[PDB]
Amino acid sequence: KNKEEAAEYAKLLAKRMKEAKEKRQEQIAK
Amino acid sequence: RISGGNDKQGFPMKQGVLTHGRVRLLLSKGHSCYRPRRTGERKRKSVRGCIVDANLSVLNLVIVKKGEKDIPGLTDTTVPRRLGPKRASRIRKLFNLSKE
Amino acid sequence: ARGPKKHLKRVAAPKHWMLDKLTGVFAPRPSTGPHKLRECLPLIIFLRNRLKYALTGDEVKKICMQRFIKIDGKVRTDITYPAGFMDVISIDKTGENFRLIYDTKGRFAVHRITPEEAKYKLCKVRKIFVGTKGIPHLVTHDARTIRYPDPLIKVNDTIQIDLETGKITDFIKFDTGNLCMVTGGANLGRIGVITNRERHPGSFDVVHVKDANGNSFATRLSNIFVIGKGNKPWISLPRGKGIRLTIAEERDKRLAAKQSSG
Amino acid sequence: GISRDNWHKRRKTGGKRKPYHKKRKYELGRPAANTKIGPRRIHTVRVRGGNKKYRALRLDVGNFSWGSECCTRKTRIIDVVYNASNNELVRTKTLVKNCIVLIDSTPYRQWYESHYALPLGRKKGAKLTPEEEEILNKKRSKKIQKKYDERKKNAKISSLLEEQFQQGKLLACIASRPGQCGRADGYVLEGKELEFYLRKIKARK
Amino acid sequence: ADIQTERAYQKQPTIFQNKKRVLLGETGKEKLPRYYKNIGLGFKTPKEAIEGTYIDKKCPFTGNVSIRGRILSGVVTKMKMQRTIVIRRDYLHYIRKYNRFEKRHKNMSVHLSPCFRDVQIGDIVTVGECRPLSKTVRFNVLKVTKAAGTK
RNA sequence: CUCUCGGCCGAAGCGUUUACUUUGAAAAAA
RNA sequence: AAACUGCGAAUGGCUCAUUAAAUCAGUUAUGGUUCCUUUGGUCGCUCGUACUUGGAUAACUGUGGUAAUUCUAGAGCUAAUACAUGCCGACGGGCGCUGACCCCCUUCGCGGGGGGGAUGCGUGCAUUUAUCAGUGGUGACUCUAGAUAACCUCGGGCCGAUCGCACGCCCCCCGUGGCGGCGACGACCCAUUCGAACGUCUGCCCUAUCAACUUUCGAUGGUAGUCGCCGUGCCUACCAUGGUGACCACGGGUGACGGGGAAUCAGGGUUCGAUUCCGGAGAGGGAGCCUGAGAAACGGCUACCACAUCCAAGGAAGGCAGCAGGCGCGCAAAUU
Ligand SMILES: [Mg+2]
Ligand SMILES: [Mg+2]
Ligand SMILES: [Mg+2]
Ligand SMILES: [Mg+2]
Ligand SMILES: [Mg+2]
Ligand SMILES: [Mg+2]
Ligand SMILES: [Mg+2]
Ligand SMILES: [Mg+2]
Ligand SMILES: [Mg+2]
Ligand SMILES: [Mg+2]
Ligand SMILES: [Mg+2]
Ligand SMILES: [Mg+2]
Ligand SMILES: [Mg+2]
Ligand SMILES: [Mg+2]
Ligand SMILES: [Mg+2]
Ligand SMILES: [Mg+2]
Ligand SMILES: [Mg+2]
Ligand SMILES: [Mg+2]
Ligand SMILES: [Mg+2]
Ligand SMILES: [Mg+2]
Ligand SMILES: [Mg+2]
Ligand SMILES: [Mg+2]
Ligand SMILES: [Mg+2]
Ligand SMILES: [Mg+2]
Ligand SMILES: [Mg+2]
Ligand SMILES: [Mg+2]
Ligand SMILES: [Mg+2]
Ligand SMILES: [Mg+2]
Ligand SMILES: [Mg+2]
Ligand SMILES: [Mg+2]
Ligand SMILES: [Mg+2]
Ligand SMILES: [Mg+2]
Ligand SMILES: [Mg+2]
Ligand SMILES: [Mg+2]
Ligand SMILES: [Mg+2]
Ligand SMILES: [Mg+2]
Ligand SMILES: [Mg+2]
Repeated sequence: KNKEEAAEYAKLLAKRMKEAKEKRQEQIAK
Repeated sequence: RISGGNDKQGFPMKQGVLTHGRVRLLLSKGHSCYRPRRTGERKRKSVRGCIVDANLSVLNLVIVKKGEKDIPGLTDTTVPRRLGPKRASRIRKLFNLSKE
Repeated sequence: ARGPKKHLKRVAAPKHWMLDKLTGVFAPRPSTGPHKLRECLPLIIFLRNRLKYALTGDEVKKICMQRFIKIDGKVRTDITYPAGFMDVISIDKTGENFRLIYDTKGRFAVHRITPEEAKYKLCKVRKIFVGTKGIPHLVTHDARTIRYPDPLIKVNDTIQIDLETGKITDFIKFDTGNLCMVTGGANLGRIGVITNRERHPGSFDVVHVKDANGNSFATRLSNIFVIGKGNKPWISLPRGKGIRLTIAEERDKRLAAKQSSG
Repeated sequence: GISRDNWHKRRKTGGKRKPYHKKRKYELGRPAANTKIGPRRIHTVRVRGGNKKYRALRLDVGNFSWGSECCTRKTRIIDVVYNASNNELVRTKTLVKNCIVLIDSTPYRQWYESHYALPLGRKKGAKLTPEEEEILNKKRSKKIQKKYDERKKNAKISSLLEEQFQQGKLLACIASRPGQCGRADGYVLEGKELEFYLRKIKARK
Repeated sequence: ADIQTERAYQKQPTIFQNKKRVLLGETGKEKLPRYYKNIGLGFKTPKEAIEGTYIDKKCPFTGNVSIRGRILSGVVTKMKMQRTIVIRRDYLHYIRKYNRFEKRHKNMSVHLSPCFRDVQIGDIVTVGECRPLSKTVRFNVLKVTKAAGTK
C-alpha cells in the first residue's frame, strides 16, 4: 500500500507541477 | 528453621522489624501481614517484631534436616499426590524430554 | 467536577432531537466520535423516535446486536453512536438507505436515497498539513485523515469520498457561484449560491448566500458547506429544496392542502 | 503541599483576597532538583497525564557543541565557574540552565587534528608520540593532499580558544534543564560572549 | 557595552553571532544581522526596531511574543517602571433607571518596547493583547500617536 | 472616496475618529 | 463456583456553610497546556529457543493465633493479555563522511582537471542541544517539512513470545510441509470527540461614626534561573521604587452561592431567587497524600482538633449536607 500510494502521488505531483509551469509560461509569453 | 508466629494478642511477626514487642507500620501492596482492598490503598497495622521472646502464643518451625528416628505424626506418613506441571517447557524439564 | 461527565439531562439535550419533557429525566448522551455532541444525532433517537422501528431503548439494542445497521458502510452496534451531517445509514435487512441532511427548520430529516447514491459522501476539508517524510495530509469535518491529496485541494473545499475504499474521487473548490448549505446558526438548513466573501483578519469571515427565490442571508465561514458546483448539487436534496418559507406562506400552504384534502 | 497558585497573592490594588477553594492537585509544586557533579544518578517522576520527568540528581558527562566548527561531542563536566542568578550555586557546584562550566577539550582536539591535520593544544617543546605523528604526518596521495592543503587555508582559531586548548579545559554554557530532562547539554563559549564571561569571572575574583 | 548591563549576557536567541569568517571580511564591519518580524494586522515595524541594537524578549517586533486577541487604545499617564507604562481608559456606563450615564475609568499596565521613544504623558497609544508577561501585564504597545499640541 | 497594479470590477489606503440611529452575525434548554 | 487479570468506582444523588471583580453571565484567546475512551491515519521505513524463553503466586489441599474486624501467619501444588527476558525475517542494498589503490583528458614534463573504487564509522520514528537553507499554511512563528554534528536516562519510549471462528489452495511433496480469510486484545506517535485548566473586555447589595492603602514575611516592574502540564513574583537571587484611591481605593456588614428566572405592576419601578437547568463549593474543622487519563476523593488512606462505639483493658473500629428512619431545635415540613 505504501509503495502504490507513493508512486501514484508522484505521478499526480509531476502532472500538477507540469501543468502549473506550463500555465505560467503561457502567461509570461503572452 | 524459625518461620514465624503469633504473640498472645494474635498479631503476626514481620521479618524486617527488629524488636521484642509490637510496632505500628504503614503497610501497602507487597507487604506481608496486610491485604489491600483498593488499588493504592495503605493502612496502619500493628505488627509483632521478629525477635523470638517468651510472650508468643504460637511459634512456627520448619524441619530442614531429618534426625535418627522419624516422628510418628510428621515423617512416616506417605507423600500425597499433587498437581502436575501445566506449562509445556516445565513438562519437558520434569520428564527430560527432547524437542522430538 | 473531578472528571468527564457521563449523563445528559433531557431538558439540556439539543432541541433538534425533538424530545418530549415527561418521558424521563435523562436523554441519551452521545458517545465520542466523528461528530460533536451538539451537532450529531444518536442512533437510538433515529431508530426509535424517527423511524418508529423500536418502542423502547431495549428494542434498539436488540436490533443493533443483530448487526443490521451500517453507518458509512461499517457495522455499528453502539446505540449512542454520534451520526452527523452527510452520513449514510444502510439497513440491508429492509434494503433501505438514508442520508442525514438538515431540513429548512434545522433538524435532521429522514431522507431516503438510492442504493447507488449510498456508495459515496461529501466531506469538508478542515485541515491541510505536511507530515513526516514530506507527505501531505488532509483532515475533513468527520475526522477522516487522507494521505497524498490532490495538490489543488485547500481548506474550505469539498471532496467526494467513496465509502468502500475511503478515497477521493473529485472535489469542488470554494468559489463564488457555487452551491452551499448552512450547517449552523440561524440560517441552518438553507441552500443557496455564494455571492461574496468578507475577510476580517484576526476574526471570523462572513459569507453571503442567495437562494433560488432570491432571498439573501449571511453566515460565518465555518457554517458553510459546499454541496455542488454552480447550481447543480452533487447529492440528492430533501422535500424542501432548501428554501425557507415565512410563517404566513406556511399557513397559506397548509390551508391550501387542507382545502384540497377530501 | 507546595502550591504555585495565584489566589494566595495580594491584589493589584494591594488588598488581600479570601480564597474560595482549597488546594488542588493541578496546582502542586515539587522540591528542586539540585544537580551536582558526580557519578550519574537520575530519578524519574510521574507527572500529570501519566508522563515522565527525568530528575537528574548527579551528572558528570554531557554532549556540547562547538558552533563555529559545528562539532558536537560528548565530554565530561569538570567544574562550575560562574552563575548569573546566584553565586551560592557556584559554591555548591549546582548544574542549572545557563550556568558556565568547564569541560574537557580532548575530543575537540582530536577532531581538529583529524580534520585540518594541524597541531593544536601542543606545548612549544614539540614532544610527540608516534600515533600523533602518523595522524598529522600521514602519507597521502596528490588528490587527498590537495583537499587537506585547501582545508589548511581556513584553519585559524582565536587566541582565547587556543589558550583554553593549551590549558586543556574549555568554557561552556549549559542550555538544557537538568532537573526536567535529566541531561546537561550546552555549547562552547566563543566570541563576544566569551569575553563578557571572562571579564565577569575575573571581576568576581 | 551599553547593552550589556546585567549579570547574564544579553543576546537575541535566534541569531548566531559566532560564525567564523576570513580575515578580509572581519575588517569590513562587525554588524550583527538583526532579527525582526511583521506582527500583522496592518501595523508597520518601526525603523528603530530594525536599525536598533537593544535586546528585549517581550518586544512585539524583535522579541518572542504573539499578538492575538483584542486591540485597545489608551492615554499614557505614568512612565516610571522599567519598559512598562500605565495608561488610562475612559468610558461611560449607562444606568437604565435614570436613562443617563456616569463617567468611569480603568488603568492598564502595558509593556513599552525600547523602539518607541519620545513618548510623553498624555499621548494616545494603541495596544494589543498577548500572553501574560507578568502578574498584571497582558498587553503590549503597538502604536504611538502624539497629542494634539504637537508642534 | 482615491492613484497605482491586475481581471466596469479585483487588490491596497480609506475615513481625523467616536457618540447616535438603522441593519446583519453570533447568541442553552425550561 | 472460587480466585488471579482487566475496567468502573473522579459519574450520579445531597446541601448552600464559605465566597463581594471573588463566584457568575455575555464576549474572546490558548501562536502559552494536558486529555481515559470513540473515530480516522501510521505500525517489514532502523542494515544490527524463535515450531514459542524464565521465576513465582492465588483459588485448592492441610496446620494455626487473638475477647473482638471484610485481621491474617506457616507449610504443599499449579496458570497468564499478571510479572519478566529476548530473537529471526524484511536484508538485496541505498545514502552521508573516511578513503588505500586503478583509469581517462591537457601538459615535453611539473602542474591543471574528470571518473571508478576495496577497507572503516553512522543511519528509522520519538528524546536533548547546536548549526544550515528556505514542501505547505497563518493577519502574524522561534510553524510544519528538509539537511548536518552528536546525544538518547538501568527509577530504561516504539519496532506483537496474546485469544476466537471457518478452514481451505500449492510444490522436484508426502515434509521443520509452504502459503492464506474474518475478527478480539494491546501498543509509540499524529488528527478527532468529551472535556478540564489558565488568560481578555464589560457588569454586583449596604456602609466615611472606614480616607489613604500596599511594600520587614512580594507590594509594582526588569534580568537569569527553579518548580510546574504550560504563560506568569508561582518561588529564588540581584536590581529599580514602584502599584491603587472622591470616577469611593482600603476596611467593615450582609437572616450574600451567582445566573436562567418569580411576585406585583398604566408608563417608570420595587422586592425575591436555599429549591429539580447551567456553573461554584463542601462532606464534623483543618492539613498531608496513594492509585489513576482524571481526585488534594472522604459510601479511599494518614495525623491533629471536637465528639463518639465494642473490650476479656492488652486492643479494635468511626463520619446520613445519599434513601427511609430517630433525637434535638423550633411557628415551621411525609413511609425504616
Ligand atoms: Mg457531582
Ligand atoms: Mg452514552
Ligand atoms: Mg469553599
Ligand atoms: Mg426610566
Ligand atoms: Mg442563551
Ligand atoms: Mg431561552
Ligand atoms: Mg477484581
Ligand atoms: Mg478508575
Ligand atoms: Mg434522590
Ligand atoms: Mg465568562
Ligand atoms: Mg498553556
Ligand atoms: Mg486520544
Ligand atoms: Mg506458599
Ligand atoms: Mg503487561
Ligand atoms: Mg524544523
Ligand atoms: Mg521567566
Ligand atoms: Mg521576573
Ligand atoms: Mg451564607
Ligand atoms: Mg440573592
Ligand atoms: Mg411596568
Ligand atoms: Mg404603578
Ligand atoms: Mg434561581
Ligand atoms: Mg440559586
Ligand atoms: Mg441560609
Ligand atoms: Mg446544581
Ligand atoms: Mg471536593
Ligand atoms: Mg456530610
Ligand atoms: Mg453533620
Ligand atoms: Mg474530617
Ligand atoms: Mg484509569
Ligand atoms: Mg478529603
Ligand atoms: Mg455517607
Ligand atoms: Mg461521593
Ligand atoms: Mg436520612
Ligand atoms: Mg445509616
Ligand atoms: Mg408546614
Ligand atoms: Mg415535627
